[PDB]
Amino acid sequence: RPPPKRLTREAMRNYLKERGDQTVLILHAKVAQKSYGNEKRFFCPPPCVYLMGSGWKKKKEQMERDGCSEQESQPCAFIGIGNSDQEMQQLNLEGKNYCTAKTLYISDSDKRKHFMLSVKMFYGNSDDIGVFLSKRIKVISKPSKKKQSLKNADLCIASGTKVALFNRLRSQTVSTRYLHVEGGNFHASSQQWGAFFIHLLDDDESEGEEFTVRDGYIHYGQTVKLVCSVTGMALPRLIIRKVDKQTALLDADDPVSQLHKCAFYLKDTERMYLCLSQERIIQFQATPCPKEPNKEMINDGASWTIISTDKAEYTFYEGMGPVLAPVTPVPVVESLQLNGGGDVAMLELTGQNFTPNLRVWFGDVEAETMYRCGESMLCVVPDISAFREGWRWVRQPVQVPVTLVRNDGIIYSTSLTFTYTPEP
Amino acid sequence: KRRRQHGQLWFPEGFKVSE
Amino acid sequence: HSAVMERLRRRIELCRRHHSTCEARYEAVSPERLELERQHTFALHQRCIQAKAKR
Amino acid sequence: TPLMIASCSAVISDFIYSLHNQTDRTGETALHLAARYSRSDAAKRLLEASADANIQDNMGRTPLHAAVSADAQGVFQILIRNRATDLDARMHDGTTPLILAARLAVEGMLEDLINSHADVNAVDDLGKSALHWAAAVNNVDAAVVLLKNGANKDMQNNREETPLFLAAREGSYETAKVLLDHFANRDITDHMDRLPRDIAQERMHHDIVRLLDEYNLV
DNA sequence: GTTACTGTGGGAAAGAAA
DNA sequence: TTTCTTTCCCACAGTAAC
Repeated sequence: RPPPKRLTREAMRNYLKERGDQTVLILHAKVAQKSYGNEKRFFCPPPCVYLMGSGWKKKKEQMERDGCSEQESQPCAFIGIGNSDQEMQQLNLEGKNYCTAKTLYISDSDKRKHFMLSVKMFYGNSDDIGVFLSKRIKVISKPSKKKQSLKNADLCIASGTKVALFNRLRSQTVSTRYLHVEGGNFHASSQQWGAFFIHLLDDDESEGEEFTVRDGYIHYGQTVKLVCSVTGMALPRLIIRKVDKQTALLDADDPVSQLHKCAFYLKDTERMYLCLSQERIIQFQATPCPKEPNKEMINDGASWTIISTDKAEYTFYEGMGPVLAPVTPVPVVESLQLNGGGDVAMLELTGQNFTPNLRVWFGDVEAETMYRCGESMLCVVPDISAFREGWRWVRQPVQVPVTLVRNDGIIYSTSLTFTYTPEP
Repeated sequence: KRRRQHGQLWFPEGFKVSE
Repeated sequence: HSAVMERLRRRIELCRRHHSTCEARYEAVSPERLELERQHTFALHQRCIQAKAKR
Repeated sequence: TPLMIASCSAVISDFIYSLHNQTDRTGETALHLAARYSRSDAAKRLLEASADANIQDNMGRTPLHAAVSADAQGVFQILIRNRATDLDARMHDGTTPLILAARLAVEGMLEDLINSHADVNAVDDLGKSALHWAAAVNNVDAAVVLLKNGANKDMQNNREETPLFLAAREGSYETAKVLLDHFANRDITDHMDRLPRDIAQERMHHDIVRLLDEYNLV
């Protein structure tokens, strides 16, 4: 078997030009309902696993160009619950660019306070890809429909985070429809679900775009605005209200908690409400207000359930052709600080899953690296002469791209870019 | 309160209602 | 400068020695880990191809 | 800039006879730079001329933070020797000076800060105390000092990871030893109910595992 | 139609934390 | 006793296969 190769100098330049990064991705609700006995309360919304990136295709072509069927180059993958002794349900990624596990569930046997979705992955010809995980997920025995104190967060949605809202008709898992967007409007496809920003707007808010949001958690009554975390299109000013027994209340200052059925009040008009007509999202009114001037009974299909979704992400590249070892784990870089400067210019990185078999690349230049720990690394900023055969001191600001490169070739595109600034 | 998130509005049915 | 330079030489050396020990300790277990991983990949690829036949 | 070009590269006493100006890119003050480029002399005059020694750059780091990250023993002493200087300053990510001193493996800088009475149990925006990083970086020397000077040996970061855990994960035999010597609890499951012996058995660090099974028990 | 089932949601029951 | 959180229970109501 061809021994691993050090990503050659020329190899980098090639990537920097193309940059067809193969990137996995995952989306899931930060919380999950634990099923007791032999029950089975699936994960809603269903954990999706997109496979964005142009490199994904370039891999298909490269694989077949060496003898691979439409089946031997088709990326396969399973999904499971951390270190649980259950079976990793498979995924059907044929033709599709994603895939949701509409049947993932956790039993009460797993006495874990937390856990995280495990996604085994490999190509058609058993070519190992790696194991991609998702952020942690808290286990709840039941959504505290009772009051919520702003002391125990994590269960309280905050202005800015992402969330998901679905609908359950007549108590049937086959009906469940999630709030989605496509074509330019807000659907309700029970096949797809999307994360929607939930900014908090002060009662004295204007019309729409170019507005201002303010930090803080969200309690029923506040004028919140839901923006599509992808397309961008959002629904006009809305006011969330705590609901129960098909009745949308107007007097509820309680803080919105995870898994809490609630109705959304449109703009400052008379009544109306956001409801799902078993097809798409259309306007309504919910005029019945006989009970109390503060208890406006609302027609079903408008009592969406709240949930805060997260998002895991991993991007890499086969900078030096296939590799005997998996591209997992994936080194992520969150912080990049400069230590000192000049003759001793050094860089300290901090992220996750860092490995001792890594090296940082300043553009097309490989700089010495020191492995601190799983989330810290020290490299040496190469002299500017390594980018300007003519100078010995920064004559002009030169911005080179940063990137992590393993020893077998696999390169992990960061996003950060170190820039050489003239020493004052 | 110092930040600012832009977007793209979209109204289903009965938009003039808000007046 | 020769007094402080020494402080620098010693620091970088220690950092480099650390990396050397970690990388070597990682590569040493590489086989044990890599083989055990592929062993799991096999068990699944078997069900992935077998679940394709029942289609 | 004028007072920043002669304090980073009687060039400080003649101009001062601008002070706390932050650049657009680094957003650091003359003091920061004078601390990063380890310009002891310049840094001193900057403080004498009454200059805020706790201003934060574009990343939340103070002149002291740069003193450690740049291992500027000189400027360092000058800062920790100043009453005003905040020793428990925190970057935007919760990174404290004491922590950086145990990360970039610097000479003594840690105990110096600890002696100047700096919160030893300070935690970053992740929960990792200074003793934690000392375990992940297998910095025994620093680990011992942080311990002798009272430090929550069983403190848990946000992920409920104990100092011993990170030592077991990273495979820090030397530090794992020390921690265990000081009767550190080894049965502290993280947020995922995993003992330091498990993560170690996973990384296949047989050494650490051997300790967690026979070293200083009962 | 008939049977055998099954996620779901609301409520009763048992602990465990005030 | 109060106040929740954790476990059990059970019945709508669609699915699937005859």
